[PDB]
Amino acid sequence: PEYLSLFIDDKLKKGVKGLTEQEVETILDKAMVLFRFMQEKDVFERYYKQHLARLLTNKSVSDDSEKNMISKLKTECGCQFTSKLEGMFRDMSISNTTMDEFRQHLQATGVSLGGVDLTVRVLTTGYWPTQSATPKCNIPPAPRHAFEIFRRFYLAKHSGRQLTLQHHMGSADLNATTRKHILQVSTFQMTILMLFNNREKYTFEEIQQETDIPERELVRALQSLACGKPTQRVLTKEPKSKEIENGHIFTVNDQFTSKLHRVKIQTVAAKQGESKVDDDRKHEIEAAIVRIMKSRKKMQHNVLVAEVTQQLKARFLPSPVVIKKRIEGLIEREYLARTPEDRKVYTYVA
Amino acid sequence: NMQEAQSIDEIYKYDKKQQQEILAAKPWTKDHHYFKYCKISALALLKMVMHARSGGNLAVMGLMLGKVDGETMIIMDSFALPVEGTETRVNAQAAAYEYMAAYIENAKQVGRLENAIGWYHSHPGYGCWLSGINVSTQMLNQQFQEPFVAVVIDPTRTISAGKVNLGAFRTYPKGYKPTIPLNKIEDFGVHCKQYYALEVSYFKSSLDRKLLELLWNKYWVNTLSSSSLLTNADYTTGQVFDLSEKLEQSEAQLGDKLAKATRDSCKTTIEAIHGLMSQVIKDKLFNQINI
Repeated sequence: PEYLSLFIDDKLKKGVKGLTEQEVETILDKAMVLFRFMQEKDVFERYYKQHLARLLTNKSVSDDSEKNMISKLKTECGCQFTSKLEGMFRDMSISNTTMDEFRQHLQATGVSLGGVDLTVRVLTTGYWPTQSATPKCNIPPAPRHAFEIFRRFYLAKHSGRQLTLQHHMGSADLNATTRKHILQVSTFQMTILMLFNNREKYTFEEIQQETDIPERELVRALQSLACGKPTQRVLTKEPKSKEIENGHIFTVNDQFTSKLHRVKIQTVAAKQGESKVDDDRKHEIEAAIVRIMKSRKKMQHNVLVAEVTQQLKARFLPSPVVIKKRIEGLIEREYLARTPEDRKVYTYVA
Repeated sequence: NMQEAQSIDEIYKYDKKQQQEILAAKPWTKDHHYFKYCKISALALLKMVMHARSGGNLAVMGLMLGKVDGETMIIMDSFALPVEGTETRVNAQAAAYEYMAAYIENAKQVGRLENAIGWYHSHPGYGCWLSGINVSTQMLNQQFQEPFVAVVIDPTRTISAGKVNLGAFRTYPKGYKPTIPLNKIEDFGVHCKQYYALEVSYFKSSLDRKLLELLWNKYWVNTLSSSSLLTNADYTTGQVFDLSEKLEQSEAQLGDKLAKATRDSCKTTIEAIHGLMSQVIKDKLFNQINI
């Protein structure tokens, strides 16, 4: 299923070769029928989440083809997961309409700090995947004030929610040095350069002291800003080495080199992707098995789900999805093989 | 008046020749509903109840000893088995059968002349009915051991309500059927059409009655003043209601059931006359003194 999701993402990413919708829809029909003979769509859709997380970047898709394939999938799949993918699409659309509304508001009531372009793309928490609690990297003054005015606007209109700005994902550009070259940075690099600006001769510990830079994912970015840069060579460090522990002093240099005015460091995205639950899962499996054999209480279709979670003392341990999958796979032979048309007799209390 | 064998103790006789003739003739091979009556000894019920309660909520069971007289299964003893079982499922792997034939061999010498007549099982608090696999158990028990009946006991219902939850059941052979209803499936199993219940009654000995009558009574406002003839008002209403259908079926047959219907009505009328007699004797005892 990971391979099928990879193939689907690869085909939909580049629609130039075979822009006709007929060949694409026949490929999708083949994929759908192949998935039909298979089961366990949970890993399939979490892989969808992984590929669409790393949609968050530039679209580079066809959109309407995704809508058609998700509609044809929902026709034969049902709800919940199909509804949350519909939530993905609805969230993206409502985000772009809210962005249009905010732009209209800025045009109507002029704000000087709105001169910088804002492309807020707020998401939802109940449907989108979660990565972690995210760090608290410092924001430069002007972007901080722009996000503050956006927060003030969003707290108006419809209330009852807040915005916890993240820093893992994001795309930004910066004008640098001499002809003015436009560089592409992704959040953390922007703050690093902003700190570099106000004073030269900045060392790594000084940067780490007041930027709240991450620890584990810092490794990918640290070895991406140097140690294998392309011919653009925007920035280099004087302690040229494969590893830089604590006191590698960084220096700002012109390094005009390439004449291109849209030098981008997006290539780091092409290389950063590379590279005890035992007791908990044993306890969960044992609890589910003892619940499924022991209960045997009078149920029709749902009160068994109530009593099984009643028996446990602590919650989030039941996880009704496991009960659902257990009772679904429990129909293989006589026990719990009752008639779907009338789900009345369920061995009653035996 | 103990040396003579009265009509009460006459059932305590094990005639080998009569039982052999019954087991050789096998009148049950033709009539499927051949057996209707199940008479049970008191001590068998006592041992069964104490074994069911001794195990608590864990199901216990055993083999019972008895004979067959015409259409009546007469059970004279109960017996416990050394089994390991949970609330709903039991195995009886080897220990039960190592203590089943050995028990029979030991009892052949003490004086127990009876053989296997059926087994009883305790269902802790989920009705008196034949389970989906218990019906097959009685299938293969009856297919080769024809004189046989399955007894089902509910310990929790008996210990809570105050009435013995006892059920004697026998199943029809595979192929004998005479969409499922919604009233005969909750008090029975999903295979209710494959088994039927039998009327259950108990018997005791003359010395048993004598010892019971001298054991302990007190029971002045516990029995002699207990709202008699009124406590079982719902029971009497149900009985007088179903006698209507009994008599209407008897009349349809006339257009035999009628003797059974008359016996059924006589039981209720006699019971309530006994209640009236108790009330009258209470009135003559207490109310009409010191005018």
